[PDB]
Amino acid sequence: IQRTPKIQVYSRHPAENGKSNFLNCYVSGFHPSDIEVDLLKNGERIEKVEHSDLSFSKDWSFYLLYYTEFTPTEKDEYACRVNHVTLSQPKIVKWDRDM
Amino acid sequence: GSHSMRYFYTAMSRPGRGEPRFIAVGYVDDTQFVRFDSDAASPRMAPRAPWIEQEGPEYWDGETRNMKASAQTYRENLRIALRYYNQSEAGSHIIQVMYGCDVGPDGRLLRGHDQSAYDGKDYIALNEDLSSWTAADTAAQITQRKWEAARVAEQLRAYLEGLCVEWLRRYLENGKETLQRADPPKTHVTHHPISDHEATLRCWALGFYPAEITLTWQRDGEDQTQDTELVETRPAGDRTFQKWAAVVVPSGEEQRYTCHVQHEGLPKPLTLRWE
Amino acid sequence: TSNLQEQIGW
Amino acid sequence: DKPFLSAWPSAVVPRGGHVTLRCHYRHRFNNFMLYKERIHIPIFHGRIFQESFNMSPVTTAHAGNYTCRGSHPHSPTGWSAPSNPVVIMVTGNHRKPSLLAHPGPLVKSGERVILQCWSDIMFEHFFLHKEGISKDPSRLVGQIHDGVSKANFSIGPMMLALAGTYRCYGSVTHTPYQLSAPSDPLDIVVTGPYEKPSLSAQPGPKVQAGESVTLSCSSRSSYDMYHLSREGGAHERRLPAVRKVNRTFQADFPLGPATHGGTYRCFGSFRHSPYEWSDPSDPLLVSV
Repeated sequence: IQRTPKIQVYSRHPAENGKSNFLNCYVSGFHPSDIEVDLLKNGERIEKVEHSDLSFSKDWSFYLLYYTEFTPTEKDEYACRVNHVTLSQPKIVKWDRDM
Repeated sequence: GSHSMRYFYTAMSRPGRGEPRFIAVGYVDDTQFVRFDSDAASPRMAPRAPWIEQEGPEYWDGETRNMKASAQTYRENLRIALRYYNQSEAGSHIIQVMYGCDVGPDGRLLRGHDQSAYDGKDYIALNEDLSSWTAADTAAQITQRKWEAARVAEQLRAYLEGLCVEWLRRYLENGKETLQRADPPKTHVTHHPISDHEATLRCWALGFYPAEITLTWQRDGEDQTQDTELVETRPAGDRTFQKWAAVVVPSGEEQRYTCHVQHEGLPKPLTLRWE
Repeated sequence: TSNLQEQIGW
Repeated sequence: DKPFLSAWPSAVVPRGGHVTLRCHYRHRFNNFMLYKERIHIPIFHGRIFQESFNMSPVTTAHAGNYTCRGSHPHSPTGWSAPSNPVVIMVTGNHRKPSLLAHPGPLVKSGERVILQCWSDIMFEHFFLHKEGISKDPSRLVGQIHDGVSKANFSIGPMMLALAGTYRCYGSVTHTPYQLSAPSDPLDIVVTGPYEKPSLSAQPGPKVQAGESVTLSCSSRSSYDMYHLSREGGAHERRLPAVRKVNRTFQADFPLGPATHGGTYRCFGSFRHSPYEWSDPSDPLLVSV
């Protein structure tokens, strides 16, 4: 009994270059609860990332929100990196302002 | 309208990785208001919504005390489940619990809940009558015999009818301005070419509360359910929510398509279109 | 407020 | 960067037994060095454990206060911060102490019990340990009065987490991690809130020699087993419960030949939970 996480990477507000915002990585539909989640800036791990308290859906699958305050630019590439038992290798989901 | 209060418990064994961990979270509808984590240096029930922060020291001490006893009960429950299922003492296992109440517009009890799981599958659940149980397997059938023999449903029913409804009511008055004032979504349609013959139309709903919402795409007034891509409602991180709906459309046909938004903060549904 | 823990478990 | 140091199956271990130290660091049971309570002096001349460290057969030399440091390559030091401390206690080094429950081993749910540890040997400390995997013992200084050393462990509010088999140990002054042989085991049982069964005698409680007497334990609650206890407990008897036509769950305890009789009580219990019993039935006096 194992369920692979669904991943969404997005911003709190519509992105505008040079304007302060929040980068979110929402992980859901996973089981068991142990999960590794990293927010990346140009392939390097952002240090000040926080997460929501562990909770779950009616189907018992877990959900967590990972976030950090950030300033988008044209030059910088943001991504979320997730590892879980159901994953042989870490999954990278790039931030796309249009999604 | 109708409202709900829920407590969610996760108890997890992890041999050789740490001691058994107990995490409790409390919700009023879609808003988390409290937490407890047995892994903190000094564990306490702690506020997670600003509207609960002014509860006196007697509320925090009483909640901390109950959470410490619950962590102790669930640690033992993990141990008994291993004997029930004839499992090795080396594996990692999880118990989940969800309980609480649903009230109507008046503030009167609509439905009580008390559901458990072992390793992500249903284990035992309290029935709607709040006086009988549904056991999913032969192991949960042992728990049922013990709970019937100890009259557990009776204590649960008294909580769900009394304290659960009364406390939910107090919390709704505490946070009246965020819990009971529906925040309408900020909406817009974006356009994204895929090829020279097709393009993507994306309808956005941002900053809304509660999480409940309906986004649909219509082509000349027919519902495009079969061809609409609907992303899961996600948290914005500020107690509001976000959602989008996308449709693939033939180039030069964008005018035929309308996005329709339904949310409780909207007096009438919205019709949007790209230009 | 959370349900007062039962002296009884699984 | 703090590793998680643990001992398996137990940190309280007999001489000749076995215990494994594991150092969990950076999502792995990776390489580590061990230290004794001397944060910069790695034991076994700076041995790097490539895996879990298995101490088998256990000797008194293994007893002690340990911390580990996991391999942290690119950090200034090639090693992590110190882990949580794990105290390995090695048993079987002195004559065993005695262990007694006050007022007795059957404890009503929500109530308290005193576990008294005592010895003729002058022990500095006493240790109380519940049987199980990864169980932490409690410690008390040994009190001294009229040639005996003793300690009173207060257990409660009684619940299933506190029910089980208990053993107690003494330690002498200069060897704190070296424990005595364990005391005789004590089974602490939690009674209630499960509904009391009904206790009856067949054909009745009045009998004379050569005549049989059977004690029937019964309830409408689905108990899997029944426990028959005689006032001044020499040994409790146990039998499986059988469902009857009228939906009662019952067990028949035949009293053997030339039974002395006395005052009896019975308790129901459930599969896989032997230290958790119902409320006691009303007493039954059996006459001979």
